[PDB]
Amino acid sequence: ASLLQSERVLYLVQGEKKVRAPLSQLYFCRYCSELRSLECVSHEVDSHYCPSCLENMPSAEAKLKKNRCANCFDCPGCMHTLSTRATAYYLACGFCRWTSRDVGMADKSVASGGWQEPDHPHTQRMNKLIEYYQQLAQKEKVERDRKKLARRRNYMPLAFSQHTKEIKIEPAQAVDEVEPLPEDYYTRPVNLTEVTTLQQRLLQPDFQPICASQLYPRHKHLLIKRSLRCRQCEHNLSKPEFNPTSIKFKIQLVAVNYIPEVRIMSIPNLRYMKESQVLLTLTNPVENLTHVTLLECEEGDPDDTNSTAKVSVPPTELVLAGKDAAAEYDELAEPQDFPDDPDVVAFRKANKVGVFIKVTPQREEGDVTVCFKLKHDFKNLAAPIRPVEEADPGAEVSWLTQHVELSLGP
Amino acid sequence: DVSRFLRLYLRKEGYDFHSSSEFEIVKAIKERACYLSINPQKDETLETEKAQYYLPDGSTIEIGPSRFRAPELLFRPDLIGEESEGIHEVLVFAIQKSDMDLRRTLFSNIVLSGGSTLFKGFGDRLLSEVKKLAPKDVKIRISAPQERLYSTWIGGSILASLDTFKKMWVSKKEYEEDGARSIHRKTF
Amino acid sequence: EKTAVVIDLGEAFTKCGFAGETGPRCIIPSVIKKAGMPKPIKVVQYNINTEELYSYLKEFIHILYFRHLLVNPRDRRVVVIESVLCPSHFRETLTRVLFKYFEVPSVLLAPSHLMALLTLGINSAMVLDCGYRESLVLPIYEGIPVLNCWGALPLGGKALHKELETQLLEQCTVDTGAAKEQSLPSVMGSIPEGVLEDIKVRTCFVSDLTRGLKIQAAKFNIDGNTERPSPPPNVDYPLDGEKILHVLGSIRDSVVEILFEQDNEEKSVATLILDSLMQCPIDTRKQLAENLVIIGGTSMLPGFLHRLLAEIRYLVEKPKYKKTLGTKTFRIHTPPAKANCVAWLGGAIFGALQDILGSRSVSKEYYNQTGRIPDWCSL
Amino acid sequence: MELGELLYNKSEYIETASGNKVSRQSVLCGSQNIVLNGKTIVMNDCIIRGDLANVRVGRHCVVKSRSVIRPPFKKFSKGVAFFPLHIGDHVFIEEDCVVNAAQIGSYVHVGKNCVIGRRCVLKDCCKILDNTVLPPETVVPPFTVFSGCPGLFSGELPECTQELMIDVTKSYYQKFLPL
Ligand SMILES: Nc1ncnc2c1ncn2[C@@H]1O[C@H](COP(=O)(O)OP(=O)(O)O)[C@@H](O)[C@H]1O
Ligand SMILES: Nc1ncnc2c1ncn2[C@@H]1O[C@H](COP(=O)(O)OP(=O)(O)O)[C@@H](O)[C@H]1O
Ligand SMILES: [Zn+2]
Ligand SMILES: [Zn+2]
Ligand SMILES: [Zn+2]
Repeated sequence: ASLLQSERVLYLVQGEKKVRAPLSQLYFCRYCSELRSLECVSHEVDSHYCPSCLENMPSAEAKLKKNRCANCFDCPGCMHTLSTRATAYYLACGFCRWTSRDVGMADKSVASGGWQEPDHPHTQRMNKLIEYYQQLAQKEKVERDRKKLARRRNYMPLAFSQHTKEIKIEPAQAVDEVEPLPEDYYTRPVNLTEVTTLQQRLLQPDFQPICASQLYPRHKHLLIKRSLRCRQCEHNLSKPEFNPTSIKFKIQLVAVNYIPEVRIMSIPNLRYMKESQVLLTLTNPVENLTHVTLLECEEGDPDDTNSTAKVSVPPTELVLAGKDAAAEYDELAEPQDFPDDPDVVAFRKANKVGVFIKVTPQREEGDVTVCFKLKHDFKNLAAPIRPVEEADPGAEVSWLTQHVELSLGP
Repeated sequence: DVSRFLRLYLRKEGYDFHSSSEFEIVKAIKERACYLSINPQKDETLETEKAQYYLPDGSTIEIGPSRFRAPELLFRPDLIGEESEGIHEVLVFAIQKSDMDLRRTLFSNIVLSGGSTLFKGFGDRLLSEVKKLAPKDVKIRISAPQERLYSTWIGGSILASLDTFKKMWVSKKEYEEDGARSIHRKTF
Repeated sequence: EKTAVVIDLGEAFTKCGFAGETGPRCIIPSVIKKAGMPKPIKVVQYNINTEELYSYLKEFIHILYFRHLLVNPRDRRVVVIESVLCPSHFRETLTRVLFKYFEVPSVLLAPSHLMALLTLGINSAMVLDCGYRESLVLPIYEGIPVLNCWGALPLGGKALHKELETQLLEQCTVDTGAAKEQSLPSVMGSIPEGVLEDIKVRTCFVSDLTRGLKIQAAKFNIDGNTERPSPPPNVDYPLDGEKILHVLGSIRDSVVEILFEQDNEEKSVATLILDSLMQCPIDTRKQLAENLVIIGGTSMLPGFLHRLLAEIRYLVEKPKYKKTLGTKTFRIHTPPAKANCVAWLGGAIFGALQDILGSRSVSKEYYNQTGRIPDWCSL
Repeated sequence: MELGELLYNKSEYIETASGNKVSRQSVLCGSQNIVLNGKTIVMNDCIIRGDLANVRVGRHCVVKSRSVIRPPFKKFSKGVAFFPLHIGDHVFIEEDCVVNAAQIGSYVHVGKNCVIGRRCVLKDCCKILDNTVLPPETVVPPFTVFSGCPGLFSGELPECTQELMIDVTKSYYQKFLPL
């Protein structure tokens, strides 16, 4: 992904918004015939979990607990998951040696149950204001409803019947003179250790304190398990109910697991001329493909193009064997030996075929970029078939063109 | 006030003119590019050209919809939230306040003066806004001179030249003897 | 119905959380770390192409709705707090991002000043908003914002950060750790905005009016021989590990004065209240004066509220404001949440009102049909 | 370089046995307790100490040069002892990297010159970036990237890590041959 530079050769997406992304990041949509990007697809929320103590919490409990773990804590000074140490328990960090004793929080007899965050200072005033505005909003709703049904009736406010407990909040008292800056600030050395930085100030927003002794450790933030759903298609992919300590997908779907992935095996000279060898591995068990197209003339956004890649080669039938094969186990005649193609095809191993592209570098100053279209026989299986019961000839016949953009090192 | 309200709309387009010197170039932007639409609602729905204006420093600013909906506040000052009649209203009200016999002749003789009538399509809008308020089948002639900005002075220049002006003005010795009223009583 | 989310996109920091809460859940710098870019690009930027702004806001809102808040965007409503006279194309884009991409039920474009008034409970009050870009004031009288009597000056965070950078480069004394124990000037050509902001918050403070007025005349040096008060001690600040910048005591209490300096025009953060209040209706004068509100993170700076209220009462006695605003009692309101998170708290209090929210707010079905967001400009 | 893995020619001196290749330059003081079941690679000047260990490594494990894998000591009141670490399947430890980690999960790409702290657990399908410090007793979830001197959540990985990482480690092993 990162070790090999997947962020070089990119695949194009069809729709409203055109995007150039690596095949590793993209997803293939099986309901229809069009691969779509992580940007294009809509995101959902499945499950919440703590990154320290991996515990799958339900959606209801998260809303009550404000998307936080009760047991785990993150240090305020540096941003790292704290650890309980005994002597009878105090909270301490590994990276920085900030303790819970420093700020002056008393040690608890019970390990987890004892620790808590103080109640918000303006929580009582809050509820009183909500209830005042709630009652006041309810009057406007009744007024707006009464006005709307009178318009809908269209009786011109005809008086058939006779027309027409209060909550009163006291408004906050305005101070005559606000407290001045203490005379300590004048003629006193300022230790930057004692006062807190903006980053660690703002992590505790309810009462962001200037001094470090006031700054208490906040609960550790819960992380999210994303599930993707498309515009045209319904489902796409999702994750299990035990995503904590699991790398399994409930429905595995990705562009590299359907569309044939292209990789630049060899990179030649960048001095005005060369011959680059690229591989075209298949992922499907049995299929056919072809890199025939030259991306037309000024069509399909070829603005990035800074070279003329010929790739004048007819289709080559490659197949993947999902099994541990030996070094040159058997030599097939019709697949390998019959299309010898010594100039075009470099090598043909198991689920692998090297192809020579004749690029024209140094058309611009530098940063050589090549546009070429790749075709493949997509066994869609859109119609109802149990273990390939249906023939799926019309599906296999369908030729899907992916506009690839390979970027040479330069 | 139109210059002040244009500065607000220019900040709503995303160009600040906070400085008192920068207020002068807002007055220049107004004077250069600001057209009064006959129907304001139709021009708002229509997508603007966004005509570029060049500043003293050399930088360009695309004015867009602020151009036409700034001087509209003359004809409809309730939009920003200023309790006034409006330029179309004060003209009609002034005629309607006068005696019934004169109303027809006063509608038939209207003269535009000052610099805040030189707005492109001011006479076109005013004629339309006056007609609907004024009585039906009445001749409304808004006779603008070519020298509207300098009309007030030219009047004084003619008045001053006349031998009657010799009688009208108050002498320095008259002001010393008569008192303070001397200037007020001779005014008319 | 579900508890509607509140977002407040600012140049420096964005406030995020849920309605009917004591304060915002997440507050973070309004930036995004794009691959290739060493310094992260700012998400809100006025006067750029719509497509480039659309991509930045799409990237940012995604981070807010998944990494910071954990909730589906389509499920529950939005209460977008944005200041009055926010650029047209920016607000149009922000809504278009929420309605098209995220497919939110309904957005409510509340003005920050009217939201700040709700938190106190008082129906009428003057509201000063000392933000990053511009320090804006807008009188709110019994629910109606008075756009006629608006006021704004560029004396916020950005103008203060720039002033600090200028002063530090003049009196530049850094200990690199390479025979740089001796005072070394301008080793780095520019100082990054992240450092300048941290220096401002920790080192610099707002002086008293009496001491400040002397500092103004001192640096001017108006036919006087060393007429400055005794400064605080010099604070040593680390830059990128090894390099230790010695911050001069004069810089700490002089950097702030650019806000409260008259500069001939008579245009300070203090004057802007009195300039606006004098332009207000004659009946509203005494009610607005008595109910002052000071929001924005720039006013959090230690001893700002005392200097402002003092500088007001001094500028009152000045002959310009002496006639109209002479015998007026200026009293400041202390809001429940902190000065930074007053704006957000209003939107949450408003978001808790499910019945009024749905009616006032613009539904997606209306936007998809029309494609016209309602504004204080003509329709 | 552009998806394709590049050639690396090894010298004659290297201990090749049952698929497992271990550079003779690289000392592994404590050969008894350390175990390499699969076709593992250990590059030159690397350390795998047997300080009361049980260092089990993956099928296609890779450890680049100047890199150390030492077990951490558990500060227990009952008895202070070195906790035996278990490197997962298809693990890629980058060059000059320090590892004091207990239980490193399968299909992981640990970055260059990155110090992992004492008693540090890593779950499967994660990636630590280069010049990064994971503090003692920290956990990193699957499909995550931890970075910075603090060592905290930077973002998420590509969905296809489980399938992709297999190609990387196996290709490197296959491409890494004698001269
Ligand atoms: N060509 C113009 N187009 C639009 N507005 C103009 C133009 N010329 C002047 N103005 C406006 O009119 C003002 C001039 O008013 P003026 O006629 O001098 O007033 P007075 O009659 O009191 O002397 C300018 O400040 C400007 O706002
Ligand atoms: N707690 C604080 N203490 C001191 N200064 C602060 C604090 N919070 C923010 N600031 C400063 O004041 C500014 C407040 O800007 P803010 O109101 O968050 O942005 P915006 O005006 O774009 O909504 C910040 O840029 C920062 O420089
Ligand atoms: Zn689809
Ligand atoms: Zn936890
Ligand atoms: Zn810490």
